[PDB]
Amino acid sequence: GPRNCRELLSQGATLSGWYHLCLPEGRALPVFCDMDTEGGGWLVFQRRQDGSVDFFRSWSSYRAGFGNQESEFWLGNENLHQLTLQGNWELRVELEDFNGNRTFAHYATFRLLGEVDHYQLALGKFSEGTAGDSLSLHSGRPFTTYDADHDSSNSNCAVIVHGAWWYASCYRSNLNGRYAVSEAAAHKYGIDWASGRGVGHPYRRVRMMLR
Amino acid sequence: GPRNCRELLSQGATLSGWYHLCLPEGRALPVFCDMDTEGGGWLVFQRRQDGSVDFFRSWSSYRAGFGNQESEFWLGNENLHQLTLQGNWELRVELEDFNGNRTFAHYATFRLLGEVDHYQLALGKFSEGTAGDSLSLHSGRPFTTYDADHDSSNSNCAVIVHGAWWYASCYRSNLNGRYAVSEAAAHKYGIDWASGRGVGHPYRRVRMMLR
Amino acid sequence: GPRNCRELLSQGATLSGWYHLCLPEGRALPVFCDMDTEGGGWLVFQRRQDGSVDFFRSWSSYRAGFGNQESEFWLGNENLHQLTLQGNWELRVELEDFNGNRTFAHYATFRLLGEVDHYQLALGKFSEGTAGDSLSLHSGRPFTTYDADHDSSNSNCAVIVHGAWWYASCYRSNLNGRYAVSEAAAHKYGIDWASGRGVGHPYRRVRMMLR
Ligand SMILES: [Ca+2]
Ligand SMILES: [Ca+2]
Ligand SMILES: [Ca+2]
Repeated sequence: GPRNCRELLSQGATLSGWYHLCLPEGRALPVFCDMDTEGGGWLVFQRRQDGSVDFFRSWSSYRAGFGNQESEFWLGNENLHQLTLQGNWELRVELEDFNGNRTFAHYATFRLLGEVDHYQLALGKFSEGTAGDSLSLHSGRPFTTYDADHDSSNSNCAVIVHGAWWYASCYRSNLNGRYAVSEAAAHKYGIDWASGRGVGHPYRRVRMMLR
Repeated sequence: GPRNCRELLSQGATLSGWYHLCLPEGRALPVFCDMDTEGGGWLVFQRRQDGSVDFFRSWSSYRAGFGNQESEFWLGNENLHQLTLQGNWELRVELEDFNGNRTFAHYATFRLLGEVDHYQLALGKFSEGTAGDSLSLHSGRPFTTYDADHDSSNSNCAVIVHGAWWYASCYRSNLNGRYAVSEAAAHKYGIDWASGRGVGHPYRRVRMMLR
Repeated sequence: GPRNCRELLSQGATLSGWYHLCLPEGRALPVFCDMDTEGGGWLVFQRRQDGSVDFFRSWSSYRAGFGNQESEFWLGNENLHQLTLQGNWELRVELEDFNGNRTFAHYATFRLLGEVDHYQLALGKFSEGTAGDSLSLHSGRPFTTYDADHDSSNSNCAVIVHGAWWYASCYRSNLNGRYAVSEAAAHKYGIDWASGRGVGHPYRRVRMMLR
């Protein structure tokens, strides 16, 4: 089958939805392709919109992916590593506050290193975005989870901020953070983007996507 | 190798959802099959429900289709043309107002001619429906978008009414029109069925279905 | 094709949703796999919520399955019989009252006999469950619908209680029973589990699943 969402689109798959990709190692993977936004051809690998899915999960869970196709999910670190082995994939982050105001952030490339290197983030340069840049700090850093502490803190940031991310100590972004249904409900550390609304001021809806 | 939704149902696909058809041309086509309404086997080729998708699109977009399997879409004029080359597909239109009342219109056949003929509508007679007949006028007319005006107006109906359709000068129905959440938000030209709620009094939800 | 949901999970299908299984007879079957609950790998064959789907159906409807991938459904007695002829399927029932209290029941095995045997329930022992046992009484009984009365009563239990089930002199469980949006607007007989909330006190959400 197809290697990515751009190729599905070219062959006339014009509706956003769940499609199979054939990974380089010859394995099939269900992914959500956004065929509509910004030209289309985006592979959505993370999505937050209602708090129905628990994102405070272990190393194996984040490695393999988890969640619901109808709602919230993380595609999986190993899938992201395999997809990003070859090709150049731009990252688009989409964020929406409780007022429906949408902001964005675009990076030239996105790649994850392998499990041996703790799925370390290799991020390209920030090109444009109304949300601003809150991911560059995390470039070069290992992913850490509650049961796999690899950060640069003398504590475990996954536990501290209740998430999983390429933590330093701890973050400028935490998009896999704990869901809050409004503001009054907001956590001390939530689904935050520092240079957008700042730490402790979360978003209602989030997507991360590659093309 | 299934060619439509009734075929799928015959083979035991009894739950409404997204399936793949195979076009006579050798292309796989995700479609929504309604497997219950009036015996089931309906291919839904247009849906509106929340205003999340922009429907003011070019000739090319409408030709190839656009939208979101999870929400609102147009399956695409070339797809509809290829589906309807042979066989005779009945058309059912479903309409839901802001109160939640549902009305309907049924036509004996629905077929689109090729792109060479501007995806001209060929429509059978209205048979019955509580919505009334607001499509007959459009039978025998070419499709029109903002960048390809084939209508019977001195101006471009698609631009005037902000939609795409088999426009005359301009319409009795406009189901690809601009979304409105209420009818306080209603545009002068919206998602309209003239014999139902009238021009300028839109519907919250719409589907167009063949079989 | 894969034989069950745990085999899919095993192969990297970690997001809950609709996958195809391939039955002994080679017939591909769309099913919902829950890839999370109790470690994931559950095939959900029944789901109630909202009440958008009519569950008062014929023998042949229950045989074939009906409903909506998006919402409520019954997968099909014939499907279940086919799945369940090669063995070891634990049953898990999930119940949710009108505020959001979830209850459960587990049975070691679940199997449906063929049509000639009226899709008779063959149920293993009740292992544990906060909802208590309400299905042990229906084990060994034939399925019945309004147009096929096989029950242990001088009356027609499917019509009397407005559902379809392996009724005895009717039920200790009535999960395919009529939907109540609230109590307030409950039913003498509804989506009930006697050892739980009890007859006349329905649930809002329900799933029946196999692993
Ligand atoms: Ca640390
Ligand atoms: Ca004109
Ligand atoms: Ca009887």
